[PDB]
Parts: sequence; C-alpha cells; structure tokens
Amino acid sequence: MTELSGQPPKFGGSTGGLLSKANREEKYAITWTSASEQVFEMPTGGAAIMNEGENLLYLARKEQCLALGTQLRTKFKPKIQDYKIYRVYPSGEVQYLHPADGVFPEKVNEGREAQGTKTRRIGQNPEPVTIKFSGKAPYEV
Amino acid sequence: TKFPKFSQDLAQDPTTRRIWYGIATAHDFETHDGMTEENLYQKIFASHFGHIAIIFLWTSGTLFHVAWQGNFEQWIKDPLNIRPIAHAIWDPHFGEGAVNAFTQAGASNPVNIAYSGVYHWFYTIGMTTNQELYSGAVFLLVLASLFLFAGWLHLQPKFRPSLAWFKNAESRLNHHLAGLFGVSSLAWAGHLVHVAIPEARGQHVGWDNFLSTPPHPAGLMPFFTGNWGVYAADPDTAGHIFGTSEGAGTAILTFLGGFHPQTESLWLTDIAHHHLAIAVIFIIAGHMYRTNWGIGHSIKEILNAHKGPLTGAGHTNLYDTINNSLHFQLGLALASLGVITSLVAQHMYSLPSYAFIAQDHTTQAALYTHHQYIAGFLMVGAFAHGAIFFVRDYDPVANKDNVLARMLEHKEALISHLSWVSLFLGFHTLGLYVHNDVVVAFGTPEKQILIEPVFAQWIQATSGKALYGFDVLLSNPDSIASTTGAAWLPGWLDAINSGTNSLFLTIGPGDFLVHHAIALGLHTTALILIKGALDARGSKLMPDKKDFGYSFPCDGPGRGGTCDISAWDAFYLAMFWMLNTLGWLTFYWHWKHLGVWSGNVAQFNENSTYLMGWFRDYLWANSAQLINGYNPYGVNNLSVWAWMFLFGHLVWATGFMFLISWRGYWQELIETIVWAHERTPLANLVRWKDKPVALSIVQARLVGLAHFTVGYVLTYAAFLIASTAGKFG
Amino acid sequence: MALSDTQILAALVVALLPAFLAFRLSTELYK
Amino acid sequence: KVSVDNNPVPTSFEKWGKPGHFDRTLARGPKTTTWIWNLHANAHDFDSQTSDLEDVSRKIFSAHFGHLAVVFVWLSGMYFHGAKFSNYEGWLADPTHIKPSAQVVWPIVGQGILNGDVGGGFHGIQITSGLFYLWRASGFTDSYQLYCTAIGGLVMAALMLFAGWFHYHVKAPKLEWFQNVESMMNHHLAGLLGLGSLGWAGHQIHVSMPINKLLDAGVAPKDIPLPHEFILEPSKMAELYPSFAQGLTPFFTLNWGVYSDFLTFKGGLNPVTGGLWLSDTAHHHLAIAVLFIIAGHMYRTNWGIGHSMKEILEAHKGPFTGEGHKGLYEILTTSWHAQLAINLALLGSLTIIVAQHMYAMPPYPYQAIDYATQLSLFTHHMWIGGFLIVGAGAHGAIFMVRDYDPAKNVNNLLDRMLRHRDAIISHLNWVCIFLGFHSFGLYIHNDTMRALGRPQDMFSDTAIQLQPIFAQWVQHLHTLAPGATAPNALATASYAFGGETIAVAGKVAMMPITLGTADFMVHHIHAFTIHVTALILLKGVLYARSSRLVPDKANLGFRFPCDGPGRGGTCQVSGWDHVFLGLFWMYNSLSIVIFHFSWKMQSDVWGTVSPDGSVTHVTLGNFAQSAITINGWLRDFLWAQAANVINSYGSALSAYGIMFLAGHFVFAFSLMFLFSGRGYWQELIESIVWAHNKLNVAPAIQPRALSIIQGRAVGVAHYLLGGIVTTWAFFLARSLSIG
Amino acid sequence: SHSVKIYDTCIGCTQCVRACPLDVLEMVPWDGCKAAQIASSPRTEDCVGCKRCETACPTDFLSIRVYLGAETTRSMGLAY
Amino acid sequence: LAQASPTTAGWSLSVGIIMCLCNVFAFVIGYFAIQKTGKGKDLALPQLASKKTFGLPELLATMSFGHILGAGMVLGLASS
Amino acid sequence: ALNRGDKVRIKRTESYWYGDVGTVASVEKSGILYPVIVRFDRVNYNGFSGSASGVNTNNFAENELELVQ
Ligand SMILES: CC1=C(/C=C/C(C)=C\C=C\C(C)=C\C=C\C=C(C)\C=C\C=C(C)\C=C\C2=C(C)CCCC2(C)C)C(C)(C)CCC1
Ligand code: SF4
Repeated sequence: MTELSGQPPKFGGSTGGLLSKANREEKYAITWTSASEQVFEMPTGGAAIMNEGENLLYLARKEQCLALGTQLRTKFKPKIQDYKIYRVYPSGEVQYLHPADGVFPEKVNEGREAQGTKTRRIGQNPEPVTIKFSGKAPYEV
Repeated sequence: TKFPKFSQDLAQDPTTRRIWYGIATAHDFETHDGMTEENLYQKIFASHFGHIAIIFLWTSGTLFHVAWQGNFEQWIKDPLNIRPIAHAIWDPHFGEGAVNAFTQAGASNPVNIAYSGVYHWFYTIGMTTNQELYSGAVFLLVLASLFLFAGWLHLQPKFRPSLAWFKNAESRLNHHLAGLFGVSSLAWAGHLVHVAIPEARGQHVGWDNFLSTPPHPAGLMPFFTGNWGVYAADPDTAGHIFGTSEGAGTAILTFLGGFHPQTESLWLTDIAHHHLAIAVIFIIAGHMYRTNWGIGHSIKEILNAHKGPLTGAGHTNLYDTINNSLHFQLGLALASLGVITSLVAQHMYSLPSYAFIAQDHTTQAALYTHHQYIAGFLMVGAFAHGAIFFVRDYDPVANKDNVLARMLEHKEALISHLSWVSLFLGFHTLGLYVHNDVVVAFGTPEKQILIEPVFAQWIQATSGKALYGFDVLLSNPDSIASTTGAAWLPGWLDAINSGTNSLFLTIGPGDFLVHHAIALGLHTTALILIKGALDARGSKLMPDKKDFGYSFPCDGPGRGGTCDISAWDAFYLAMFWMLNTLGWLTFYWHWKHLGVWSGNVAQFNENSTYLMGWFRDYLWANSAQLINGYNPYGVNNLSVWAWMFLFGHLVWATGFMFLISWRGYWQELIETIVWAHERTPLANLVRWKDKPVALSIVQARLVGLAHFTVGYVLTYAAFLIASTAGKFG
Repeated sequence: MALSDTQILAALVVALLPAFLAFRLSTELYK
Repeated sequence: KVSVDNNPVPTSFEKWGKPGHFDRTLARGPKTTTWIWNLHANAHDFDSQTSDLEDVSRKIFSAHFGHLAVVFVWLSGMYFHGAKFSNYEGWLADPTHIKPSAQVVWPIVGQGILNGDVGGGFHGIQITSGLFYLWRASGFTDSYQLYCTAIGGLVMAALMLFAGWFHYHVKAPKLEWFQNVESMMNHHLAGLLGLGSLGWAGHQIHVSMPINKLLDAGVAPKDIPLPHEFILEPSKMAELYPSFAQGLTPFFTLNWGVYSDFLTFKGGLNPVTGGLWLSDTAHHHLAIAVLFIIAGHMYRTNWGIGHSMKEILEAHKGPFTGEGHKGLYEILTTSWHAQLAINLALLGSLTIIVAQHMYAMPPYPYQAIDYATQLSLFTHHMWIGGFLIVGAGAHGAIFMVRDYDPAKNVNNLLDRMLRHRDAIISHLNWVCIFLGFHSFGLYIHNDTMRALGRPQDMFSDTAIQLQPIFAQWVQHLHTLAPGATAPNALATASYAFGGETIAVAGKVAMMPITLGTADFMVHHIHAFTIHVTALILLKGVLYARSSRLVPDKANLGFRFPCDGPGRGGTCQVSGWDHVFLGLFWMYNSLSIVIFHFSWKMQSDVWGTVSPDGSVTHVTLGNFAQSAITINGWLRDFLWAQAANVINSYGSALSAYGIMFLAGHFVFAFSLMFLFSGRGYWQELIESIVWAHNKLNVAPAIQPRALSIIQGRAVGVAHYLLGGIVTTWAFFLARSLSIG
Repeated sequence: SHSVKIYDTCIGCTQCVRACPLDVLEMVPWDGCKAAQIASSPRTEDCVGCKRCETACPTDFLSIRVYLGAETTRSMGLAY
Repeated sequence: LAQASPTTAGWSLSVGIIMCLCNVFAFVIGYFAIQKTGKGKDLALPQLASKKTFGLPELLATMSFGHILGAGMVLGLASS
Repeated sequence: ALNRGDKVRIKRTESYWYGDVGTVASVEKSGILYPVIVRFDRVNYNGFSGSASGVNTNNFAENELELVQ
C-alpha cells in the first residue's frame, strides 16, 4: 500500500497501451514475483520479458490485468500465485483489489457475507404490473 | 442537470450513446422516472393538441402554396389538357439548360407539376379563385393557433383534468360517435347542398349571398309533412356539362348511381345524400351507453355477461384491462386505421368522386400506393403495439382462465398453423411460376398452366358483369333480385358493362397467380407478427422475456445462440415482409393499369403468367423514359426523378451497411481512430467532452431498417411518377 | 387573378403568432 | 537422408461405419442436428485434431495426392468430352465461319431448343472456355490421339490414387524428410518448374512449328499425317526450315546464329491468325528453362555448396529493425498455415497476372476472333484470384491465432507488427478516407453536374480534364521502345500499349487503347476498393491475437461469434468474421473491374472493321462520354447490354436467361441468412417440434438452429454465388450474341 | 452498473466463478445443496455484461442472471 | 535483321583466351567463395597442387560456373 | 418420498422439460432444498454456440413431480 516495489519488465515499449485516461481519470497496475527469468506476452500487444524478483506493470482496464494474471497462472511450468491487482488515482491514492482476503474466489473462506442472493426460483419473480409506475424493476426487487 | 434530463440512468455516462438514446426515448413517457397517471395523461393531451396543430398547419402551408404559386384559374379555363403546378423552384445552382427544361406550363419561373391531386378536390368542392384559397389558408392557420392556445391552456395547474375524466369511457364513445362523426358529416352534407352543388351547376354562391339564395325552389315544409320526392324530382341528365346549366336540373338529393358520363365521376347528389344518411345512422348510433342519466348501457355489464360453455370465462374483467392499458386500445385504433386506409386506397381508384381525376393517371397511381403504404405501416405498428401490450400490461391473476390465457395456451398450434398455410401457399405459388417459366423458356406456351380464377369471375358476374356469361343472380332478369325496382339498377348496370372505366376489371390467370402471391405475403407477415406477440411472455429458450423488457440486444452466445430473440427483433424481421407484400401489390396494380390505359391489355393477359414479362415488359421497358432524364446531349423535365432514383438506390445500399455488419469490428475501428486522435501533435489542444463509441446493436439494426425503408420508398415513388408521366404526358 | 404583396405580408404576420405560442408551449412542456 | 516408417495406420473397413471418429466429442452420435454441421465443418481441419506435426503432415501429403487424382479425373473428362462428343475436326477445317461446340444435350423435356444451330452442320451448345485454340496450338488433328490422352489421364489418375493410398497406409515418412526445405526448393525449381519447361520447349520445336506452319497456309487437317512421321523424317524439317539440316553441332559449338531461323524475337502479333508467334513461345520456354535450371542451385542440401535459410535469415538486421529476421525459419518450417498464406497470396496475385496478360496479348491462335472466350476467360481467372487472395488473408489470421508462439519471437518483426498495429490501421484508415472522398466524390459531382445540364464545369475531355499523363507517357515510351531501346525486336511487345491496328479475317483483334479521364477515375475507384479490402484483411490478421477491446480472445479460438452483449456489444470481433466481410469487399472490387473490362473493350477495341481502313465499334465509342458519370453507367452498359440477355428466349440461349433469373433468386435468398439471428428461428423450430409431437412423429435426432457463424458462412456463400452466377449469365449472354 | 442476481437453485459446480474474467463472483458457504456452497457477487459494479457467466452453469435456466441497467464508462469497457 | 551475330568456335582464340581463363577465374573464385568444401560423397582422393585439391562437388560447381560464365563471355562479347 | 428407478413426470412449467417423463437417479439427505435427481433421454439447450451436446440431468423436488410407473 506504501509503494509498488518492483521494476518495469524488459520491453521495447508499445504504442497500443496507455492513453490519456491513464493520467486523467484512473489506471491499473499489477505486481508479481518471478521464480526465474522467462518471457511472456503483454495483453495490449507484443511479448515482454519478465525479471526475477518483483515486477511492476501498468494497464488501463481490468480485462487486460486479469488476462495477464490468468496467463501467469496457466502458461508457465513453475506456477505463479503471487500476483496482486492495484488501481491508482491521479490524486496519489492507491487501492488494493484482489485477492482482498488473500485467497482466490474459486475456493471458499470464512469471514464473509453473501449479498445479491435472492431465495426464490425463476417463476417467483414479481410480475411487472405490480411494479408498474414505480422506480424499481422486476429484476431489482 | 445535463440533457437528457428525464432519466438519471441516461445521465450517468460520458458516452455518445447517451446522446443517441436521449434522442431515442423522448416519447416513451412510461420509462420516465417519477411518473404517475396524472402527469402521463397531461403530457398525452398536450402532445395530441400539438399534433393536431401540425396537421392543420401542414394543410395551411400546402393550401397557401397551391393558392399563390399554382396555376389554378388557368386550369379552370381548361381542366383536361393542362398539367397542374405544385410550387415554383428557388435554387441558385440551376444552369440555363435545366432552367429551360423546368420552366414550362406557361410559367416564367421553374416549376414542378403537382401530382398530389388536390386540384381535382378543390375543383369538385368549388374553390373558383385564389383569394378564397387564401381565406381558407388563413382560416385553418388561426384554427391551428386556437389548438395551440388550448394546448397551453389545459396544462395550467388549475385546468389539469382528473384521472377519472380520462377514465370515463362511455361518454367518450357516445361523444365521438355522435358529436364527432355525425354532426361533422351533417355539416359536410350541408356544405355540398348549399355550395358544392350550385358551384358545380354554375350559379355563384358568395360570402354575402348564401343567406339570401335558397338551395331549392321549394321550401323546407315538403321535407316536413309528407313528400320527400320534391328533392328527387329533376336530376342532371346524361347531357350535363360541368360549370353550366344545359341538361342540369335542380335536384339535390337522388340516388341514380352510376358514373358521370362526361368526366367519369360520382354524382355530387349521391355524395350529399350519402353523407346525410350516414349522419343519421351515426347520430342514432351515438346513444348506446349510460353517461349521467341512467338510460343506456354499461361496458362492464355487457363485457362480463358474455360468458361461454367452452370459451372459458368468456370476456370477464376485460374492461379493467382495455381501460387501464393504453397499448391495447392503441393497437385496436391503429388496426382500424390501417384497414380503413387500405379500403380508402382500393376504393379511390375504382369509384372516384372528383372531376377529371380519372384522366390524370399519375395522381391516381400516387394516391393509391400512398394510402396503401400508409395502411401497411399503421397496422404493422398495431401488431407491434399489441406485442408491447403482452410484454408490459398482461395480468395473470386479473385474467385467470380468460380468453387471452387461452391464447397464450394454444399459441403453439396457432404459430404452427400460420406456418403450414405459409409453406403450402409459397411452395405452390413458386412452383406454378417456375413451371410456367421453364415451359415458356422452351418456346411452347401451349403447355403453360393458366388457372382461371373462377370465383373471381363468379363474384364479378354476381356483382353485375355479363361479359363472362355466368349470368348468376344479378345480370339475369330471371332471378328475384333483378326486378326489385330499385333506383340504382340502370346506373350500376351501365357502369359495370362499359369497357372504359377501371371498376371491376377483366380478370385473367395472372391475376389469380399474383393474388396467391399477395395472400402469401399476408400469411407470412401475419405469422411473423403473431409469433412475435404471442411468444413475448415465454419461450423454452428464454421465459424471462417479461423481466428484460421489450427491446434488448440478445441473451448471449449461451444456450446455443440467442441472437434476434426479442419481439423487437420480430418487428425487425417483420418490416421487410410488410414492404415486400406492399411491393407485390403495387407492381401488379401499376402494370395492370398500364395495360388498361395503353389499350394493349393483351400483353398483361399473356405476359403476366411467367416472370419474363414482369422483369422485361414492365420492369425493363417502362424504365427507358426514366433514365433519359439527362442524356449527354441535354436534359428534360424528368431529370429530378432519375437523380432521386439513383439517390434512393445509394440510400438502399448505405443501409445495407448496418443491415449486414454488426458492432464489434466497428468498435475496434473507431477505438483505433480514437488512438489516432490521442497521440497526434497539434490536435491534443482540444479534447472531446462526450466519449465516442460505436452504436448499439438495436440502434444499428433500427438505422439499417429505416435506411432500407426510405431508400425503397424513394426509388419506387420516383420510378412510378416518372414512368406514368412519361407514358401518358 | 392577380395577387398582392399585402396579402403575403398579412399571411406572414398572422403566421408569426403560432410560432411564438408554440415556442411558449415547447418552453412549458420541457417539464 | 530419407527416413520412412512401415505400416503406421493399417487399412480397415470398420472405421467407415460410425462416421466422425476423428474427433473426441463428435463420436458419441447424432444427439442433435448440429452434430451433422460439426462433422462437415472439421472434416478437413486436421491440425486441431492431433498434436504433433508427424501424423497430420502425413494426412496432408495423402490429401494432396487425392487432390491431384481428382483434378486428373476432371482433366481426363474434359479431354474425352472434347474428343468424342464435339466438333473439333469440322471446326478445324475452317476458321472464323463456324462457331465451335463441345457439349450435346439430351432432348427430353424440350431441350432440343437449347441445342441450337451452332453452325457447320451441327446442333448443340457453344463452347467458350477456349480449349479448341489450345488444341490447335498444341497440334491436335485427330480424335484417337485425344482419346489416348483421356484414357492415359484416367489410368494415371488411378495411379495417383494408388500412390496416395501407399504413402499414407503403408510407408509414411518421418518429420526429418519434411523440414529439409532446401531439397524441396532445389527440386521444385529444378524438377517441376524446369523439366516441364524443357518438355514443352521440345513439344513446340518439334510438333507445333511444322503443324502451324503448314496449317496457316491452307492445308486441310486430314491431308498431313501425324507428328511421329515428322520426327522420324528430318527431310521435312530441312525443306521447311533450312536450319534443321545443320544438326545439333551449332548448339554445342555455341554458333547459335543459324538457329534464329526458327528461334525468333519477332514480337507483336500474328496477322495470319491473331495469336502469338510459336517461335517466340519456343524461344521463351527455352530461356525460362535455362533460368529455372540455373535457379535450382541456390541452396545447400548435401554437398557444402549453396545456401542455408537459417543463416540468410539471420544475416539481415537493420538500425531501424533491431535484431532482424531471427525466428522466421522456426515459425515458417513448423506451422503449415503461414506457408499456406504465403503460397495462396502469391498464387492469387499470379492468377491476376495471368488474366491481365491474357487479355492484351492473346497467346493462342484464333482467340481474338470471338470475344466471348476472351472476356469469360479473363473474368474467371480474376474471380479465382480474388478467392485465393482472401483465403490467404484468412489463413494468415488463423496462423496468428493458433500456431503463433510468443516465446520464440523476442523483439521480432511480428512483435513490431503487434506493437504498431494501431498505427498501421490508423494510417490505412486515413488513405481509405482519402481515396473514398476523392474518387467516388468525382462521380457524385459528375452526376450532379449532368443532372443540371451544364457540362462547362464537368469532368470530361470536353470539360475540366483529369488526364492520366503517366499512363499515356508509359504508353508512348512503349511505342518508341522497340525501335531504339530494343534493337533485336522488329515489331512491338504488344499493340495494346500503342501502335497500328491489327485485324484478322472478318473481324478486329486488337487496337491501341486510349486512356482518357474516365479511365483515370476508374483506376482511382480500383485503388480505393483494393485499399478497403487490404484494410479489412490486414486488421483481421493483426487484431486476431490480442486487442484492448477483449485481451483474452485468443484463448477462445479463431471461430467464435461474439463475447456477449457487454462492452456495448462485441458482435464480429474474431478474425473469421473479418474474412466474412472481406469476401463481400472482394466481390464488390472484382465486379467493378470486370464491368470496366467488358465495357471498355466493347467500346474501344472491338467491333467490325471495313476494308477501306475504318472500324466500327458495337457501342459506337461512348466510353469517353457515358462512363465518366454513373447514370450513363446505369443505362449505356447495364440497360443497353441486358437486352441481349432478356430477349434470347425460344432461341438457342434460353438457358443463360434462366440462370440469370435463378441467380437473382439466389441473391435474394441469401438475405435469409444475412439479416436474421438464431434464437428467432430456434424458437420457430421449437414450435414446429411441438406440432410434430402432437402427431407423435417426433424425430429421434432433435432439430436445432444453425449457429451464428454457420449462418454467416451460409449467407456469404449464397450472396457470393448469386452474384457470380448472374454475372456469368449476363457476360456470356451479351458476349456470345455479338458475333 | 450491470446488476447481477443469483437465485436459490445453485448446485456448487464453481464453474460460475471460474469463467468470469473480471473477478466479480465469489463462492460463499451455504446449506441447501450437496456442495454446501452457493455463489455470490460482492463486487457487481465491475462486470461488463460479457454474459459468459450465463453460459457457464449447466443447470436448467441457471441460478445466476445478469441484467443490463445504467451504464458507466468504467463498466462500458473503454481505454479512454 | 542486325542480330547479335555469333561465330563458330575457332578453336584457336574463341576457346583459349575466352573460357579457359574463365575456368581459371572460376578456380580463383572457388578459392574464395565456398566456406566449406570437403564433405561430399566422394572426396576427390587424387589431390594435386591447386587444381583438384578440395573435393568433387566444389570441382563440378566451379566447372559449371566456368562454363556458364564463359558462355556469357563469348555471347555478350561477340558483335555486341 | 420417491425411490430409485421410478418413472416420473414433471410439472414445473418454468423449465424446458415440461410435459416429459423419465427415471429418477438419486435422493440425498433430508432437509435439502431439491432432493430428487432425475435422468432423462432428451437434452435441453445448454452449451456454447454450436456445441455438440448439452446436459441431460437436473435435480428437483417432490412437490412438482408426479410418479406414474
Ligand atoms: C397483436 C394483438 C392484438 C391484435 C390486433 C389486430 C390487428 C386485430 C385485428 C383484426 C382484423 C384485421 C380484422 C379484420 C376484419 C374483417 C372481417 C373479419 C370481415 C368480415 C366478413 C363478413 C361477414 C363480410 C360480409 C360481407 C360480405 C359477405 C361481402 C360484402 C360486404 C359484407 C359486409 C356484406 C390485440 C391488440 C387485440 C391484443 C394483443 C395482441
Ligand atoms: S450458479 Fe451454477 S455455475 Fe454458479 S456456482 Fe451455482 S451451480 Fe455453479
């Protein structure tokens, strides 16, 4: 949370990456620890070279960061499970995203509430004329 | 707030789809937030008054144009061999060749020949001068201003009507049957009695003499006491000449029938007597229900007491649905308007009621296909709004075991059997045509299949025709219905058996085949709209159609693929079928009347059985005078129609744009273009305030369909007007 | 027969007022 | 260095039962009707079924052998059709008077009307492929020889089938024989491209020269006997051309001057027959034979001398390029798809070259007599080229999806491509906008000006001229060239560049083609359409792996419809749909080029020539005034030339009109597939299923809808076929009745 | 935001959380199934509507449903 | 006509000063063109001073090149 | 309530498999929401675009099925 320790990967730079929204509204970042030096592909186009130790890389959307993360899971023979996702604001604040608890959402850990979990079947949705001329919708209620 | 203001859901994003959808949903008042019955009905009433204002101002504008820049009185001097004028042309880009090719009909400025056919209307009502047309224009203008002022007046807080006033159905029906349809027809009947009949016979009626001159030598008391035959004493004979008095009696009400022997028109006495009789019948019909007196009927009692043994619950509790669902009654109203406009179109060519309208073929053809396209549009919209009613306003608990519940139960068999009728009819129509095609391709027309439409000649003969010789029940004097002694028999029997009018044309096998093609288009389009409506609340692919709304893009690549699943997409595939069925109708009508007007009916009687003459005799040969609107030598008056023809062709392909290619590729392209705008020097000093993006799937589909429609109608209108004007100028 | 310039100006000055009161209607119907 | 294996997969009959055993999920059976389309879809995609290159490459080899077998069956059938059931001798006795024919029709349902009077005492249907001119140039004069060719081709097609069965089922080579691409290149430049050139050089020297040299004089075809008694008897060569009597001694002593009697550099055309000089083609084939035999000694295979591809690809690297072409050899000797894209692209462009050299320099005798064979041959070769080049784009895209490895291409050229793909698409969009506004805008302006009838500010010869000075300058240079810069060419390279009118018996063959402003605007239209097609296929290749709309789309595959209605909508993001629209753009561009070809050479170079020196075109020279606009394009080319199509009925050409109407029907039926989606008709099919369940005649295999990509495929197929068949009907119907 | 709702007919196959590439679903304990695990969506304001979730689950008219509502350029999927 | 007129082999000048020195130059090139010579199937066992020293395929390659280069010499030299 | 091997008919009306019969597979412990796992012979719509096969097994409860045998 303090600072993003690492190094930009050995790359020749790409013109298909960050845009003015990166310095204007928000932009993304991802860090990981590499067991050994090898080569990967960066989701905005091209192949980059990671280095052993901490690596720092910046992106602009969540799709790119999670595609890269799934690549570092399911491409390399020594599996990497040490990638964290960060978002930075131009005001200088940083925020952690995932995994917030520290374990993947594929499995189950305690200390968690369940929300958006309605206890009714498909046909037990309220029929729309009882919601007619109200601010809500049948899917919300 | 930021535009659009009426929904915070559309004011939360910087994308340009916000702008597109803010243009898109400005009339969907139900989707608006903070929305009740009171606000909705008040905006309804305001928008209705605004539309009536648009109607009357449009009529005032066209009337002012035909008054000022037209050639009305020089057409009064001779009404047959002079083309009318719509308005002059103000365009600085005209070279002198086009100026010489457009300044015609005795004018000094370049003008356009009017094909709207309002000249015959203003003649047959009797607007003999331009000053009177100016008075009419200013009168409808101040009437439109009156509706504007009333529309603003009713939206004050003190004059906003209550919910129950809009709810009171019985008073609305009694008023609209009596005080809208009856007394207006009485007024128009009086207008024909006291203005149109004397101006037709020649004697002048001004704005200071009508209170003095009587419309009949006898008074009102023969109408009162015992003898209405005084008004049916001296009709205008067959030797009558319009605008003068030789062979002209002074009867106002008679029903001799037939046509006008001079100009092939309906007698104005027939129209006046007819309007008066319809006025009587609607004034009687306007007193059905109880309003405030206790005498009459109630909608709820009649609609609930009609039960059934095997119907189910009959029609119970429907009144609560139709009165509390605007979409249902809107669909009924639009369906009634569509069928009545189809009847307008298909009755105006056969039994016209205007002087010299049977000669100017361009106006007749244009007006027929005008009202026919209007019919198609309005009543496919009726079907679409019925589908929207099923989406949004159906009540399962209020309509338990209702007739609509039975409809949703047997919708499967209904859709299946629309499909069966469509396939049977289409297979045999196409098979008959292609067998005729292959047979005449080898030079042996004796093996063609020419099915005589026996029922068509049967109804022709029982309606009065004696050419086919079936002589059943009307033309034979031996039947009991011939010696009825009615006053329409000689005029009608003259009208049917005279080979110079378009009424009850001679029918051949090509008419049988093309009528089967029309019935095919009908049944296909009906299948499309019915399965779009009846399956809008359930499908084994997606029974959650009521949850998502009415117009949604898809439901994803899962479950095998869900593209084009909404009822909006059913309308999307419906519109092409509507346009095609209208097209088949209009090609058949135009080719048949070209054959009749040319006098060479044999080419239609022989070449219509096989596609060759459709594609060659009509679609190829009649296009020759179209395209020569500008030869490399010079131009003529048909330049604008040909250039608009090519214009509509380009519109058709430029909508076939959106009708082929979908979103994601276009999104990648426009995103790369955004990157181009980003890194370039001397162009970062200005940045957009609204984010650019590709159109949505539903919006792209809509704009492709709209382009298809406008290009289609533009090309057909241009070809029809130009070819009909070229052949019979 | 002949037209007059005063007729065209009279039509224009009677047609001005539906435009003004329709502007007022569009102003009031924005809410 | 060969390495083979014995009996890798033995023959059986049981695998033909239970079809679909190649895949793992298609073998359960017909549980739904989509399984049939899945079976037909992946029946040739052998790459994704197995893993290693070994067995799949054996399958490819056997598949090539099957393809050579089937094309050999087709060629043997065509030779037998031309042999027994044709008019080859009756046509060969005369020249321009009698139209040739190579097909008869059974009179069954009135088809004898189609079997019209072709001329020369026969009733049938007219040929237009041009095989008669080929057989006259080769030296065919008897039906028994053609029957021998047919039976030999059929039996060696059976030989090819046996060879394929052997090479897959008995002896299959390893990988190690395949990557030896140096031996591939050396043998293909040496053996295939060289021995055929030498063989046809011998055929033209020995057979074509005396046959045509006596046939142009006026000798009847049944007077002279066969070429074998020529090759036995050298005195006929000696009495015809005295250079044969000197023997092969001047060849070996390099005194080739005496050989110029029959090995010439005449150039131009043949005024007797309208084709090219056969001596010129013999000299051509010998020269290209020498060139290819020299070219087949580039590469190192087993004896030290030559070159290696790895070294030469490492040897090139630039200051602006980086490390250079390292890595191309692995990805281009490992993935079949990259090489397929290369060969398909160059084959498509080569076919375009073939047609563009056929039309202006007719190589075969009597080709320029009838315009139907010329026009039809040109447009057919162009359509083949368009199909092949779009397929090359498709397979380059699928290579970038499937077989590309990001690890072995660090800082490579493909890395730079995927690095500035956004820039390449950007600047190609800008040139697309440029040629769109500045070429079609001229036509819109010209049509608007002609709509006002003011030609003083038009774009024409009689108005503001956009004169193609470069093409006219190169034409003038080609006219001046054979006198000054080509000393050993007495005539010109062609009269199509410019020169004097060359006529033939009765008709005209080729005149110089003047280039006005209309051709300038047309060439700009061409460059614009080619740029659009290049844009869409180039993006479909480059954006096929990753993009910042969806980054993980390569994990899905190559053939996927969409990624849901999210992100605003992701319909047609994959490269398959890029190809699906590229087919439409190919269709549009080639329709324009063949319309311009037909109208320009119907207006300027063809017609009837009078003996006094004047010519008379069929359209009387309207291209300089009616092709400048677009409404004139609609009337003077489409309406004017459709009359021969739509007035041929009851005559001998009713079939062309029937195909014309059927092609319009197929085009209209394609809109089925293009416009609507899937769920609408899957719902409709389900209602039909309920109806059939009511009768208890429900099918065991459950009926389902076509998939979205399947619907797009069938749609572009029907649209494209409808366009091709109606264009074919119009072209043959117009250009056959010209006479 | 693209609202996502999950109903009470979940088995617990955990393909539902496995397929979504935006890390919005999460798998929470429960007691009404054999797996004793129902899925949930605690971060709904960053799923874009890709609807791969609706393809993932093999139950008949699957427990999870996504709905397209008020959109934001955060959830519209742009790089600018 | 004016074609490039060739002559027969005079066998005194046309073969000696033209292509024999060209074969000599081909041997000179073969001294400084082939990076790797001696691994052919036959190694050309009878070595010599400077003529048959490296190997068979180098010898045939340089002799074929001498032939083609001398043919070019005698054709492009005689009568321009 | 139902045992293994029962040929049972379903009446949910919100499923594709309405008006169908088939064999129940297994019943798990009491207190669970949907105990009755049924096996059919047809297939529903499940799968990606152009998928080879969907699913044929789903679990329901007692209060919407009807035993026939
Ligand atoms: C979508 C929907 C819907 C629908 C609508 C519609 C569209 C309707 C219609 C309909 C129609 C469209 C109708 C029509 C009709 C007519 C008829 C049915 C008729 C008849 C018959 C008869 C009986 C006749 C008689 C006669 C004769 C015999 C001849 C002469 C004349 C007379 C009259 C005499 C609704 C909204 C409701 C609801 C929801 C869904
Ligand atoms: S909703 Fe379906 S896919 Fe998601 S966890 Fe539950 S059973 Fe699995």
